[PDB]
Amino acid sequence: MSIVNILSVNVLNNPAKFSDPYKFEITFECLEPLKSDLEWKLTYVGSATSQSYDQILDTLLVGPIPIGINKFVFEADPPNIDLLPQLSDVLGVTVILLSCAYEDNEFVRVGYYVNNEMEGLNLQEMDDAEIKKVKVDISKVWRSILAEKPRVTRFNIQWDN
Repeated sequence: MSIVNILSVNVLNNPAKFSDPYKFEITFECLEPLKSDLEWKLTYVGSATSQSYDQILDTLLVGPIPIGINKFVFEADPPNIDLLPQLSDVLGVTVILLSCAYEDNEFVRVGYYVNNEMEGLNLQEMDDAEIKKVKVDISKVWRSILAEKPRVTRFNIQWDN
């Protein structure tokens, strides 16, 4: 029986510049006292279905956890563009995963699609080879998290049983 339940997630700065930190306002309930802290993570997934072009963006240990309703803002570092094969990879649809673990075991994951567009570029009118050659100016790239369409996955964990 799940001790911690996420009730809502609101992105506070959306759309935003690619390089802006992510601000996730998270409300959850803790039904029973827990021995340990909550481990929050935000992961950048550079392309759904293919390779692991991924980046853990930030983490936050939150605790001790007050019983009842909890609300906080997880402000996560933006992606590191040096961890990407090349700049143009930031463009188009990518994924972000907000997750929480307890004693090292993930118990909830909230995934979002993210549209990424550069000022002045219409991506749909350009062929793939042009996208791999176009000069990307990261300061002109906006992300738009598709925040009304979360994918919520829950994993049974042991908590303090």
